[PDB]
Amino acid sequence: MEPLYDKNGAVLFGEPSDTHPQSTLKLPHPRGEKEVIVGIRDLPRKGDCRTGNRLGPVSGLFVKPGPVFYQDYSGPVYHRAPLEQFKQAPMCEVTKRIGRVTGSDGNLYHMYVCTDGCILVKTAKREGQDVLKWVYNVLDSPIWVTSC
Ligand SMILES: [Cl-]
Repeated sequence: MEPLYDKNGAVLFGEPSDTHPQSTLKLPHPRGEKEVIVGIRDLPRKGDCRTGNRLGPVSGLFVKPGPVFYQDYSGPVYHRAPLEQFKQAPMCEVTKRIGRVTGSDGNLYHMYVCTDGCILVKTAKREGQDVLKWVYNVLDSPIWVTSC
């Protein structure tokens, strides 16, 4: 199973791994002043990092299936997409491009929200060429997609 990380950046089980250098998640980075849910129409911006915004503090963008988006989050999170909980699927009609996420396989993925509310990833380059949807979330925890 892909590990979770606490807001001090320590692995809560298993062994820790680094993010792909080209991921939109840049570590180390603070987070977890507050858990702040946001709507997809109110996804945060880069310049919210220091000030926060109207809705509260901002460490970046987090997402889990539902879809549920957060601009900050205090509990355990994934730093890489837990691919054991994804399944192969055709490209969807995408509604939003949300960042570049490291897969639990070490590869870079483009991450999208689909019209059907699914979170989908597509491999960024190389032999890979894979499209997968996030279908299970047994630890009910988001991916940290981007850090501000
Ligand atoms: Cl997993």
